[PDB]
Amino acid sequence: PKESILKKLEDIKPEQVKKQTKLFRIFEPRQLPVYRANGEKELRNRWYWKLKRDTLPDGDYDVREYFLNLYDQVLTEMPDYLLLKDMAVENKNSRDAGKVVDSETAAICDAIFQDEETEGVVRRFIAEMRQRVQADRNVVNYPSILHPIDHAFNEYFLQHQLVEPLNNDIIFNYIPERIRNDVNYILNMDRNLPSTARYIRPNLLQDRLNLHDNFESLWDTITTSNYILARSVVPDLKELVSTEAQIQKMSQDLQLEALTIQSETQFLTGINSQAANDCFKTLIAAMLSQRTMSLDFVTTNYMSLISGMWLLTVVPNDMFIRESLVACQLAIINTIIYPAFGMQRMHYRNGDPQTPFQIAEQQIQNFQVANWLHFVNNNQFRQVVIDGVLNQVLNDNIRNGHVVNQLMEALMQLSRQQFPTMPVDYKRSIQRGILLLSNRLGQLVDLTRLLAYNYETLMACITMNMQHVQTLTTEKLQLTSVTSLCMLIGNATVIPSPQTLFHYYNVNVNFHSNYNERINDAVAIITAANRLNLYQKKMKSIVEDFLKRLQIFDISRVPDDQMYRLRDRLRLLPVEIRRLDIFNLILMNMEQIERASDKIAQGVIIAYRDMQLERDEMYGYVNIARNLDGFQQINLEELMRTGDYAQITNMLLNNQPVALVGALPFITDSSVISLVAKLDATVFAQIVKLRKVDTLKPILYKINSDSNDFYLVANYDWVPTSTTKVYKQIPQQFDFRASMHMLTSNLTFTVYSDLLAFVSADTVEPINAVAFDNMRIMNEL
Amino acid sequence: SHEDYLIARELIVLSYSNRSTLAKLVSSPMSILVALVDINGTFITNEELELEFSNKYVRAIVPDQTFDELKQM
Repeated sequence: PKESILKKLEDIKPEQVKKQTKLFRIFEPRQLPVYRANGEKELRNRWYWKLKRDTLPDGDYDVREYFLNLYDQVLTEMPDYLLLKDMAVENKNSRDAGKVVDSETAAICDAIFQDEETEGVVRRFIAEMRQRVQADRNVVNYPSILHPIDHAFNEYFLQHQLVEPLNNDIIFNYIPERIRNDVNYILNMDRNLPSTARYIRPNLLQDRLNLHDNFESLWDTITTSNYILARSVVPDLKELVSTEAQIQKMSQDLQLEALTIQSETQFLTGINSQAANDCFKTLIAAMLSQRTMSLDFVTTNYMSLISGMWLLTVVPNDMFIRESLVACQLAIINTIIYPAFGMQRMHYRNGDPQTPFQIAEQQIQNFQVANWLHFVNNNQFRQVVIDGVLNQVLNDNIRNGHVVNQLMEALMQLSRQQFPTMPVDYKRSIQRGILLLSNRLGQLVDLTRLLAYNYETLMACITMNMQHVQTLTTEKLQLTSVTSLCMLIGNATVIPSPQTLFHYYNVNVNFHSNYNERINDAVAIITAANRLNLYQKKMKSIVEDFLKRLQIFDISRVPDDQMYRLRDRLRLLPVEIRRLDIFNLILMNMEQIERASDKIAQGVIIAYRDMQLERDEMYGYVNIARNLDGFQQINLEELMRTGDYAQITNMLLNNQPVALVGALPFITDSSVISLVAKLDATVFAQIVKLRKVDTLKPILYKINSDSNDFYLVANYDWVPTSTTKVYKQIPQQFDFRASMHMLTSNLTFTVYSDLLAFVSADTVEPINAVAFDNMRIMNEL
Repeated sequence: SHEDYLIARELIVLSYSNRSTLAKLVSSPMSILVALVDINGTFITNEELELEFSNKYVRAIVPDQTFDELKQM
C-alpha cells in the first residue's frame, strides 16, 4: 500500500534509447508492362513506384484514420540516433567493392543490373555508387534508393536526431550547483570520456497542465508519492540518548511518585524513539512534497503543548491544516500563556477568521512573548527559483537556529511570572515542563540547523516545481513524536549520503521526463485527430493511456469528467518539433499516397456523353480522369452522415451529369465487349432502390492486346469512346538515378545512458559537518 | 496445507534411511536466499530493544556464481 508506491516509482526505467536497423519505406519498385499507343504491348517492360501493403479502407473518414495510424507508426519508429554502417551492406556489382545503406537498396540494385531491358548508363551508375568516409570528422556517406517521401522521413531522422557530445564537464554540470558548492561532499571520477561519446538529455520542462489548479484528487496522489519517496531518503537518527537514562532525569526533575513510570504522568507519554525518527522524517518529507499534516494531541499532556512551540516556530503555519493548529494554539494560550499574566482564559469562536496567536499578539503586553508570537504568525515560506526549479525556502533565521533564543526568552519570562488566578501545583507543573526544554536548548538549536540543512540538501535534488497548496488527505503528527525528538537528540549529526541524493535526483528526473514525454504523445494524437477532421472519435482512451503510463494512478476509479478537462488543457499545448514536422510531412503527402493504392478510387464521374478513353501506357486505353473539373461533385461522407438521397436520386432519374467523391473501390474489366455494351452505366440503380452507398464498385476499362477481343481496335478505326469515367491517378515511373541519394551520418560514436555512475562521492566526517553559514552544526553542549 | 503434506511425505520417507546428511542439506541454501530479497521498508536498532523503522528501499546486488552454488545445492 505504502511500500507498493515506492516499488512503482523506483521501477520507472528511463526512456530506452532507440536505434533503427532499416529505413522507413512506403513504396517499392515493380515491373509492369508497357502498352504502346493504339493499345498493343511492347516486348519491353518497365519499373514503377507502387505501395507496399495496400490496405487503405473505403470512405474518407476511414482513410484519415489510416493516416493517423500511420503517424503513430512513424512516431514509434522515430529514432533518437543511428549509425548507417550497422545497416550497410555490400554491392555485388560495384567497381570499388563499395556498400549501400539498406539490404533492400542492394536488392533493387542487383535486380536492375540483371534485367535485359536496362540502359547501360544505369548499370554504370550502379557500378560507381559506393560508400565514402571522412574520419577527421567521423562522418560517412552511404548511397540509398528512396522514394521522395521516404527520403524526406529518413533525412529528417538524420538531421534531427537527439544526442549531445558527452564529456567530463557535463557530468559535473548534471549535478545540482548546491551539492557541488556544499563543502561537506567530495567528488571525483576514475575515467576520462572521449569526444567520440554521446548522451541524451531528459525533457525537464515544468508542468504544462497546472495540476495544482483544480485537480485535487490527482495532486493528492502526486504529493503522496513524493512524500513517501522522500521518507526513503531522510536519514535515520543513528545515535541518540537512551530512553531510560532520560526518563529518570525527567522524573527527578519532576519529583514523581515511585513506579509512576508505567503510568506515565502525562509529561512522560510517548517519549520513545520510533517516534523521534518518525517526526524527523515526516516534517521534512511533508515540506518537500508540500503535503499538509494534521496534529493529534491531548490537552492533559502539557509537554505536548510546550513542544508544539518549537514546531509552530520552525515550521510555517500555512503548512499545517487550520483546525488542528487552531486547537493547539488555543490550548497553549489557555493553559501556558494567559494564566501567566492573570488574563481571562480566552473567548475563542469556532469559525473565527483569526487564529489565537493573532488575537493574542495584541492583547498581552510583554516584549518577548509578543515578538515570538509575531514571528510565528508572520512565519511563512519564501518562493525562489533556483536551478530552474521553484523552491519553498525558510527564513534564513530558522536555518541558523536563533528562533529558539526568542522561544527561550518567552519561556524564561513565563517561568519568572506567577500564576495568581491558579494554584501552586499548576504553576509548578508548567514551569518544570518548560525547564525540561530550557535544559535542551542547545540541542534544539542543533536540531533546527540539522533539519534545515537536510531539507535544503534534499530540495536540491528536485526537478518538478514545488507548490504550496493544501490537500484533501493529510499526514498525522502526534506531538509525542515532537517531545521525543526534542528530548531524544544529541551529538549525532546525520548527512545524507551522496548516493541517496543521486538516487532521489534520478528518480525525480525519470518521473518528470516520463510526464513530459507522455504529455507530448497525447497532445500529438489530439492535435492530429482535430486536424484530420476525425469527429466520431471519443478522446478518452488516449487519456487512459496517458494516466496508465504514469505508474501511480488508478484509472479504474477516475471518471470521464477529469479526463475531458485534462483533454481541454492538453488541446492548448504546442506540439514538439519532431512530432509536428512528422505530421506536416504527412498532411502534404497523405493525398499523394491516397492517389496510389490500386484498391480505392477517389471518385467516379457520371457524364452521359460518349467520351474518349485515355492513352496511358501502364494500361492501354482506360476510362480514367485525373482532374475532376467541369462536372459538379457530391461528397459521399456527407451523404452517409445525413442520409439525404433526394438530390442524388433526382440527378440519377433525370440522367444529369455529376461526379461522386470519396474513396471508392473499383473492379477492372479487360473485356472490350463490356465497353460497347456499356456495363459501367448499370451500377448506379442500386442507389435508388436500397438507398445505401456502400456496395458501389465502378468499372475500369483497361484495354490492351491482352484482352482477347483487341483485334477490333486494330481492324475498324475506332478510338474507344465511353461513358462514366473514373477519377484516379496513374503510377509514377521509376528513375533509378533521380531516386538515388547519399545519406550522411556520424562514424562510430558511443551512447552513455547513465551519467552519475562515473561520479564517486564521499562525505566529510559528520562531526566536522557545516551549514550554509560556514559554521559547524551540532556544536552546542 | 498441501505444501506441508509434500514436505512431510518427502522427509518421513527419506528420514527412514538417511540420518546424517539431511537437515544439513535442506538448511544450507537458506544462507544464500536471504541475499536475494529486496528491501522495501526496514527495522533498525539503537539499544537492546529499541526500534526505528525506515522506508528505505535497497536492492539486492547478487553476483552470478552464487546462483551456480545454489544450483549445485
